[PDB]
Amino acid sequence: HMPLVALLDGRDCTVEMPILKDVATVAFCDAQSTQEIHEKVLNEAVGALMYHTITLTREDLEKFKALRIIVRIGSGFDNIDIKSAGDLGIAVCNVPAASVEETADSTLCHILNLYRRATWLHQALREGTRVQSVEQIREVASGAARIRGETLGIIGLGRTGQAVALRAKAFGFNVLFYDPYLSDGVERALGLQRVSTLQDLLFHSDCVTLHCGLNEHNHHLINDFTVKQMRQGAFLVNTARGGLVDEKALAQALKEGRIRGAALDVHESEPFSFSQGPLKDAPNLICTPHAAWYSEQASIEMREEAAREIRRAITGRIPDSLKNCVNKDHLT
Amino acid sequence: HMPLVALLDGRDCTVEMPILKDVATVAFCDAQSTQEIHEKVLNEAVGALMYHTITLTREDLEKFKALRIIVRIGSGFDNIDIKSAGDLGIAVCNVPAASVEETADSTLCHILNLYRRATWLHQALREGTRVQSVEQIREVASGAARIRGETLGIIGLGRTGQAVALRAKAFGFNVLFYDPYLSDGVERALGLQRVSTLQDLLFHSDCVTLHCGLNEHNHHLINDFTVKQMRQGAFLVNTARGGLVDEKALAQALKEGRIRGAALDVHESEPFSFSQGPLKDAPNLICTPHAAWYSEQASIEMREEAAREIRRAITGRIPDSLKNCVNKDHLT
Ligand SMILES: Nc1ncnc2c1ncn2[C@@H]1O[C@H](COP(=O)(O)O)[C@@H](O)[C@H]1O
Ligand SMILES: Nc1ncnc2c1ncn2[C@@H]1O[C@H](COP(=O)(O)O)[C@@H](O)[C@H]1O
Ligand SMILES: [Ca+2]
Ligand SMILES: [Ca+2]
Ligand SMILES: [Cl-]
Ligand SMILES: [Cl-]
Ligand SMILES: [Cl-]
Ligand SMILES: [Cl-]
Ligand SMILES: [Cl-]
Ligand SMILES: [Cl-]
Repeated sequence: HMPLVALLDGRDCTVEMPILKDVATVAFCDAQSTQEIHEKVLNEAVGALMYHTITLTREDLEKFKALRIIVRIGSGFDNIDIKSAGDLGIAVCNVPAASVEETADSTLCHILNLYRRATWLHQALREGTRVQSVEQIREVASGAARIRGETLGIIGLGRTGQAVALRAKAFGFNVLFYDPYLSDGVERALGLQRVSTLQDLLFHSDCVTLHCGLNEHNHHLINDFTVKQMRQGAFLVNTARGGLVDEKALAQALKEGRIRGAALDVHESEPFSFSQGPLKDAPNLICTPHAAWYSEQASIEMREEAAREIRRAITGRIPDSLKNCVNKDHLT
Repeated sequence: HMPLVALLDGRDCTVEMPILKDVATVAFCDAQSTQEIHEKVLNEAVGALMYHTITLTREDLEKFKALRIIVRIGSGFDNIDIKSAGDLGIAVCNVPAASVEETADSTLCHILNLYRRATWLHQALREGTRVQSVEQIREVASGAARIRGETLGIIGLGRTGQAVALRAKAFGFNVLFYDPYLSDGVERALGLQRVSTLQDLLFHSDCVTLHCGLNEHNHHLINDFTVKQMRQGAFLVNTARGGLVDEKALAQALKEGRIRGAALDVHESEPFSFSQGPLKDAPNLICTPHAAWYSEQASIEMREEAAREIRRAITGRIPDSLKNCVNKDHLT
């Protein structure tokens, strides 16, 4: 028979089937954890596809007896211990290009929703507020600010971050970015301003947007300490990873007014709920259910790419034939 | 005594007082119609300031016995019969520059809210929807589309329209515009594509945004007939004037799905209410309470400019000293 490939945290395999039909047997688990995956998959699965709703620890990885390649249908892979996976001889890949501009457009929409209060204005109308006079327009829309001259601070000037910077300049934003891993001069190529420390970024930014990956060194990057370094009444946007922000510190900052508003597509604990979590009673909050990446074309694009990567690993040499393996250094 | 200047449809005069203290007596009416204005104002008012919530017909204008200048605190003046005002010897001015970029940023936010469904996703979370799996993310966010390659059609390429076009290009939009009054070649200067007829604009546009003024020739520009010329599942955005769209025709188009969604900051009858009007049961609708213009700096900027214009008219020669009079042709 063919090698077994399993969709860990999902059920739909329609897009991947035409690409893997003659290369592997495809099954799905629809499991939120390794405890929900049948022994057959853990015993015989040679490849694996997964999104962001299941975590793979070293303990989880050790339970796979034949897994040779994990392909994350998406850009982020913080939910996988790529180091231990490489130790166990498991290559890990991702799909980084499918949702770059989708996430940037969602970020700009979140930024504009804070500066223009469009979402809150709409919600006020749905709740029955009557805005007849100009005085009432100013009151209901109180907080909407002029964008030109404002400083947008970008943390992580990667593919998505660069797309955010290019769009932000079209609105008159003055864009700063902090990225301690980029080579010297990337700010000159894109006509941006760069700072060397996170504190400098937070000190000068009227609006801070996160576009870095979650790694072992930037967990709770926005914490009670760094939150005190942000400008009075600053904006916070996060379409990256919920693990980057201490919602406990963010919640208090919103209540006290030190942060005028926050737009979040990712949270420390998902799915997100307005009735649970540290943000239970936090005001001036816009939240989306981790959908900044999604478009019909982006969804199909990343699923087909991931399928081909699984194919290359089963019919080629690992990791030589892999196109987007993220743990070649750790791979044994 | 000094000449009397009256704030027709408002109450707050704090910003204008320091500019007019030694030039005119300032009073406010806070009236939605001429029927609520005291006889003293109609008899002695030499100047008048007004926003968009009161209409001035020829019948209304004839009731002023000493009015010599009307200054609209804003860009649009469709709520005034400038032709009859000029006939009666009444100069009419506006403030066109204060909210150009504010309105453009609100427009882009409305456009992004349609393509990214950020507002609807937020509202779904506030209503309690649980989005745990990727399949549920696609379902709840169903309709979010990739922006690059889409065609944004602009109706009216004025100051705001041009600002919208410049921003729209940063997202990968291919921008078309229809403006039968612009001189030949304005499309080359700004690197845009131009069409000659409204039908051509609607035929090619995936998203149609209105940025023209309401005049005697474009009332119900979007009607049951022209709505049938728009692409299947097109987007409609209106931060211009509610009188440009036939909400009856728009309502049915949304229900039948011929229009995938509409974002409206202006309506045929304001204040807008989700329980009254032709849009009572229309789906896929985003509405803001005529606040696309508002920012703290823009509000102060236009009020101070309008005050100086009233000053120039009282201490100078009409309409020679006026900076933004819009009816010099009709002025006797
Ligand atoms: N702690 C951090 N602070 C700022 N930027 C970071 C941090 N960690 C990673 N990055 C950057 O974030 C960017 C993300 O890349 P991309 O995968 O293209 O979105 C890269 O340029 C990284 O160097
Ligand atoms: N019916 C119409 N269709 C398209 N454009 C129009 C129409 N009426 C006026 N405009 C244009 O809309 C623009 C508005 O100018 P502005 O005052 O700068 O926003 C001007 O360029 C007008 O020529
Ligand atoms: Ca501020
Ligand atoms: Ca379409
Ligand atoms: Cl995902
Ligand atoms: Cl402001
Ligand atoms: Cl899909
Ligand atoms: Cl106004
Ligand atoms: Cl799409
Ligand atoms: Cl004001």
